[PDB]
Amino acid sequence: AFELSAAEREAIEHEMHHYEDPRAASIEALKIVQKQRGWVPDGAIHAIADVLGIPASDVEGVATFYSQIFRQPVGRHVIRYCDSVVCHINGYQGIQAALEKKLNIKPGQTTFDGRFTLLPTCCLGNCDKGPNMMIDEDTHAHLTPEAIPELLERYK
Amino acid sequence: IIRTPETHPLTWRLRDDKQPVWLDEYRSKNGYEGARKALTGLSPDEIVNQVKDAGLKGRGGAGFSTGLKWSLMPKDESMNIRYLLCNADEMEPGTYKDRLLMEQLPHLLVEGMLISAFALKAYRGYIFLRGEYIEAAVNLRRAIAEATEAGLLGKNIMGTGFDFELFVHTGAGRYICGEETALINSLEGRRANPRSKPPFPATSGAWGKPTCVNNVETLCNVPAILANGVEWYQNISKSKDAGTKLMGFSGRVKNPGLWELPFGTTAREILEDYAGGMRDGLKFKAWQPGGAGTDFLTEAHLDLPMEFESIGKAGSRLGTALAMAVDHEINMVSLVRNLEEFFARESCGWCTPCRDGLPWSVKILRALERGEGQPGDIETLEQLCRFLGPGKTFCAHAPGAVEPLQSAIKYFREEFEAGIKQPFSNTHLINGIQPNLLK
Amino acid sequence: VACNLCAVACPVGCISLQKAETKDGRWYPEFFRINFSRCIFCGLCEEACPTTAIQLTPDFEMGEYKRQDLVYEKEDLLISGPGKYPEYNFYRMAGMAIDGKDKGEAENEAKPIDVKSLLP
Amino acid sequence: ELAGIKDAAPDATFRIRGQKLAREPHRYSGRTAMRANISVHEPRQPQDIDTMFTFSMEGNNQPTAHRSQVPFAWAPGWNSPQAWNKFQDEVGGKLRFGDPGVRLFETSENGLDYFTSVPARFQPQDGKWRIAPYYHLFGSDELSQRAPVFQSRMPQPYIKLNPADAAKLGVNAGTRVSFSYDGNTVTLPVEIAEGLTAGQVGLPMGMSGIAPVLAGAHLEDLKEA
Amino acid sequence: EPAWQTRDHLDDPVIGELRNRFGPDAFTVQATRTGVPVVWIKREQLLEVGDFLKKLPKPYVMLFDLHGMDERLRTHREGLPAADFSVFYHLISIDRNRDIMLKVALAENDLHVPTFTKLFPNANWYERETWDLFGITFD
Amino acid sequence: ATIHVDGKEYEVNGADNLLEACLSLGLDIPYFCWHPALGSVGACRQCAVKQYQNAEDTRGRLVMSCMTPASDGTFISIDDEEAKQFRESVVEWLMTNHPHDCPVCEEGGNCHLQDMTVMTGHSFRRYRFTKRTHRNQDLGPFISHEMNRCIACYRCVRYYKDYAGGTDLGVYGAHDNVYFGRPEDGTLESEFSGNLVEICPTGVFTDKTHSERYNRKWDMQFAPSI
Ligand SMILES: NC(=O)C1=CN([C@@H]2O[C@H](COP(=O)(O)OP(=O)(O)OC[C@H]3O[C@@H](n4cnc5c(N)ncnc54)[C@H](O)[C@@H]3O)[C@@H](O)[C@H]2O)C=CC1
Ligand SMILES: Cc1cc2nc3c(=O)[nH]c(=O)nc-3n(C[C@H](O)[C@H](O)[C@H](O)COP(=O)(O)O)c2cc1C
Ligand code: SF4
Ligand code: SF4
Ligand code: SF4
Ligand code: SF4
Ligand code: SF4
Ligand code: FES
Ligand code: FES
Ligand SMILES: [Ca+2]
Repeated sequence: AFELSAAEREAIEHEMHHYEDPRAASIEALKIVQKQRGWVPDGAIHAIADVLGIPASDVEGVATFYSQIFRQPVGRHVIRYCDSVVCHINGYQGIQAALEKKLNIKPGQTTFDGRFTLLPTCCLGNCDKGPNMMIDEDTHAHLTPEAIPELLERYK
Repeated sequence: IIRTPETHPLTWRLRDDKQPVWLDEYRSKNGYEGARKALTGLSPDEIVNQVKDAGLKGRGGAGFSTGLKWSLMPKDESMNIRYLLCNADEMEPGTYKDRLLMEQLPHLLVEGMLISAFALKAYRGYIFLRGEYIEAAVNLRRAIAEATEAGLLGKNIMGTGFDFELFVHTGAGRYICGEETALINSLEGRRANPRSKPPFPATSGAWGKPTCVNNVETLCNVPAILANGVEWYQNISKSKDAGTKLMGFSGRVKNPGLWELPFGTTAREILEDYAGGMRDGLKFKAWQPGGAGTDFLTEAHLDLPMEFESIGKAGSRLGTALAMAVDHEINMVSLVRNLEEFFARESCGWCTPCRDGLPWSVKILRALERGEGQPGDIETLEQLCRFLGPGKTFCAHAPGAVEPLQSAIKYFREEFEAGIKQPFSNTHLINGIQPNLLK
Repeated sequence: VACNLCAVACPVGCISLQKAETKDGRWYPEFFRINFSRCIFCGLCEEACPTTAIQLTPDFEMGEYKRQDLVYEKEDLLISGPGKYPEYNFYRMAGMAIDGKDKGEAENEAKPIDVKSLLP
Repeated sequence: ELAGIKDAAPDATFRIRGQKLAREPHRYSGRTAMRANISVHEPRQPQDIDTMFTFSMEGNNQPTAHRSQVPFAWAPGWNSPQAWNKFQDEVGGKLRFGDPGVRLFETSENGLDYFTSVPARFQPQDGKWRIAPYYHLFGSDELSQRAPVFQSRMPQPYIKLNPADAAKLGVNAGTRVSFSYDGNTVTLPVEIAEGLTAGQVGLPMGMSGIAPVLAGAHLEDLKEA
Repeated sequence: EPAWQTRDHLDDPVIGELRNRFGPDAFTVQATRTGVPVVWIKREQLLEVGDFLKKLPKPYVMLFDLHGMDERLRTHREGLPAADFSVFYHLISIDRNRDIMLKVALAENDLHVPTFTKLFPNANWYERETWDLFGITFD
Repeated sequence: ATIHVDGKEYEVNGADNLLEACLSLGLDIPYFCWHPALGSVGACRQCAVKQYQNAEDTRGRLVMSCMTPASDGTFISIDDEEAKQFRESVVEWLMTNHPHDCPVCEEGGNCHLQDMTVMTGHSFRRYRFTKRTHRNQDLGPFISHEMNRCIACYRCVRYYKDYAGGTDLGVYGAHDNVYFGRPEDGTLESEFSGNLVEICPTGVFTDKTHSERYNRKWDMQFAPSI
């Protein structure tokens, strides 16, 4: 049971205006649906395939190819902590252990209430201020494991 | 650290409070004058010739000549639909130059894209920008709107007669999207699988049209060339690779950061004069010059100039010249394990050797990290490095993946040999069948 | 598993069988007949069996009056035990889902990772 | 005018270096046991007097034999359908030693004139419904619909109607409309076809009770029942 | 170097004597994994070659084998003379501890070979067996 | 055009790539992703041959014979040690995650992957870790689906989309978790979906009608018919 709203459809069409192919707005269409609904459900793939005219298999391949186009339900906030080499030298494992101790889950799982979804991510492009962590729209640098509980209370 | 316009042709206009520079402030400090000279006093062909004579190498990591790349577009006038792409992805670990280049100086990128679009007569330009750079995206949209309002983007720019439209395409977070053909594929809304070369993107690129993909730092380098001349750009350093590169050391150093230095400065100077060396109670073990896809080097390689050919002579690459320092406390087996986990979980999945051999190296390094290594794993890793070199795979992600593995095998073989504790056992004893015992 | 390897590895061609499949998905022979008047007891069917199902037991007293009665069927070859190989099961190694064996429950096989999973 | 069928395939006396062509591969199994349930005496294998093939593996199936009729593709080290690469002069092109089958006629030296009898514009007559043929891949063949695997694949028989004509009849999709053709008041559920032109009823040809000869015929007494 | 490699066998002295006796355009040498010099010899010179091998200083006093072969279906006959059928004679020199295989090529219609019974009396049953199984007539 | 394979001079068609240029002459190169009708994409990396540009060249370069044009004056080696070892390594990499399913597989004795596993002479397994698995979709009454046997050669998506024009079969997934099928379960609605049982080199897409009453390829009695 899915139906695109007015704002999502108008934004999708405006993204089709930017290119010479309606296929090229598929990634931004999926990002619009992810922004509105938290993730991309099953009917959204067919709705985007209907508005763009491309096959639904293409939309499914694009949606499942990219990591930050979520195809499964997430919590209220998605924590994306960096696990790459520079933050490993800076010790991201302490922050991962702190988040595992606080949220009492594993990387990739969601809490029973649906508050935080903990996920590793690639390099955040801020390696000089490592280690970093990207919550939904905010990046955090110079992290310490003791500041994790104080950091997680700013997202109810 | 003070930055005159001469030896810092890009980083002299930032702000001490680390705030972006807008159109009035950018234009106040000699901004959009290289674009003015390019659109008013020069043809596109002589602009391409000026960039070619400047010796501006592409700062994306390969160092290919940008003017020669611009000269490879088709000279036929029947193809007037042309595209310029700015690779603002920067998904390599250890790379942070583009973030500083667009979060604080977006109008420099806009001016360089104007100049490069006029040089190619490219009708449209796209900034393929990564999804994590949010403030950079906001600054880019604000800069595009401000330049469009004040007669710098759109229709009849300055009155020359050149129409150019600039867009920001925010990516969905895949490491392989940074590759130029995969960037073109992801720009067209498809999966980010790279394409075969030849045909190169300069002839049949985005939507089958002539399309030139350039790094952010190359487009930030071009307006200084167009404003202050070509021979001035050739008179910055006495090195074969002309220009200024944004270098810097990162990772357990005293002052990690980003500094614009001329080519030929030795890597010890960046570690000591700028990064300050190692931290309190730390020693130096290794370093890696060009992000995660580069070979490790030792202390004896620290007094080596930071050029393409000099680092390429000593069994490594210049890359993005954003070096990473690895101390003595960090175990190299676990470090290479993390590098291989990143390189195997971010593979595009098209071609066989990377897709089905990088996880094998990941599992072997997992066994070595836990001490469960078996005899024959290091030889397997060496043959894996041999068979994942250039030409074996469809693209260059896997040679860059196996460069640190072979460098750590070469220099730190005693750390890899320490992870083997259990004997080799692949089969198990089936009751009723005598096994074959090769000798 | 009715894989027909013993029938083709037989140099005489005295094994006849047809594959049938149950409701769960596992394979078995619908019938399995050996023409013992043609068999030479060369042990190539036991040698070529990938599941260790067919075995030549040490039994020789097989005298018959009519050679039509020498054609043994599936009801006469199937015994009530494992035989010479006691602790081998092919379906614990195979990657096909059967009853009591979900995907990933085989030997040296991991659990299936869905393409919609959020883990990069 | 049927003289070309002699050249379609060579006769039963055609041999590749004296031997026939094999219908089964060289590693055919169970010769002495596939008929042992009936009788332990294996009979003589059947003889094909009509054609050049034989019901046995005592035949020629090499990829380099001078023949055009290939029963199956097999090469040593090539067991897949990719074994057809050995049976061609160039891979992907024509079959080696020519493809089987010949054309019965050539192109004529001169052609026909202009067909002058143009038809009239379709005007929908009231009461009579012109039958528009809706052929399906699974169900319009006489013998393929007899296959039990096509019964789980073929669609249900729907009579296809314009939205305007269905609104005129008052019928909605899902309900049954009965139509009579030569004393057969047969009921079919209704599907709505926007692309169908008004005045026609869409019928699937080759189905149960709906012959392909119904195409173009009229259909009176089309009422909801 | 392994023993199963295709050895062309020009280092055998018998090949040198045959080249010096019958000329360099009388026979062909086949490279095989048999470990045997395989000499394709014309049908007219078969008896001359047999007498020459019988009258060597360390001669081939043994007819080890004599049998025919159907070459009508052999697709890979590179380096081999054109033949529908062939007859091979395997001879052994015990004192030399050597052996040779002489092959004569025959067409499908002209299936007659000069007999080998006079040189070696044990060729009688082998020629009878070759006639029975291959249809090759021995004059 | 004239090419040289292992010192042998061959007259070939210069408008063709090297893979079927060598396959026309009867020269065996292992290959998965290339098809004569679909084209070349350079995916499986199995068709490697060592190319030399001069007649006196020692090193050469391991190039893709399906992606290198057969121009006049290319000296390629197929049975070289480096090329053979790389092809064996590619077969081994495809065999790391392949299930132990050959007896219970509908393409046993009809498998392209079996022919290229025996062709490269790979019979020893030194991979000791776990193997990835995938779920299966119900593709209808015709196609039986077993994704565990896939090798990600991209032939199914190429044929079904760029050749057959179908819209319901696609490539999804990730690095190594690549999936080939529909976004949900249901019948493949293309009228040319049946050719996937022979386009696919492995036993992923198989004939379900044949799988009901199944016999091996050597047990089949064939005939040419219309
Ligand atoms: N975030 C970053 O900055 C990263 C940078 N890299 C760099 O990327 C490099 C690999 O780049 P690739 O594009 O895969 O390979 P490449 O070195 O062959 O190509 C790089 C550039 O050279 C041009 N080029 C080279 N030869 C050409 C020719 N004959 N004709 C036309 N254009 C030609 C290409 O068009 C492209 O713009 C690595 O060596 C590494 O240094 C790698 C990973 C991340
Ligand atoms: C796997 C891979 C990832 C890459 N990622 C980036 C990137 O994130 N940013 C970039 O500028 N170049 C990247 N490149 C290099 C590009 O191929 C190319 O050099 C770039 O688009 C333009 O470089 P140029 O400045 O020399 O013209 C990557 C290359 C590979 C093989
Ligand atoms: S090496 Fe192959 S699988 Fe890996 S990222 Fe490149 S094209 Fe994709
Ligand atoms: S032992 Fe008998 S049934 Fe088995 S392969 Fe040998 S002859 Fe055939
Ligand atoms: S007895 Fe063994 S070899 Fe024969 S069909 Fe059954 S599983 Fe296969
Ligand atoms: S597809 Fe081929 S290799 Fe895979 S299980 Fe089936 S027969 Fe074996
Ligand atoms: S399912 Fe088959 S055709 Fe498709 S990529 Fe996998 S092996 Fe190739
Ligand atoms: S390595 Fe973590 S921000 Fe770059
Ligand atoms: S056949 Fe050439 S890479 Fe697949
Ligand atoms: Ca008949």
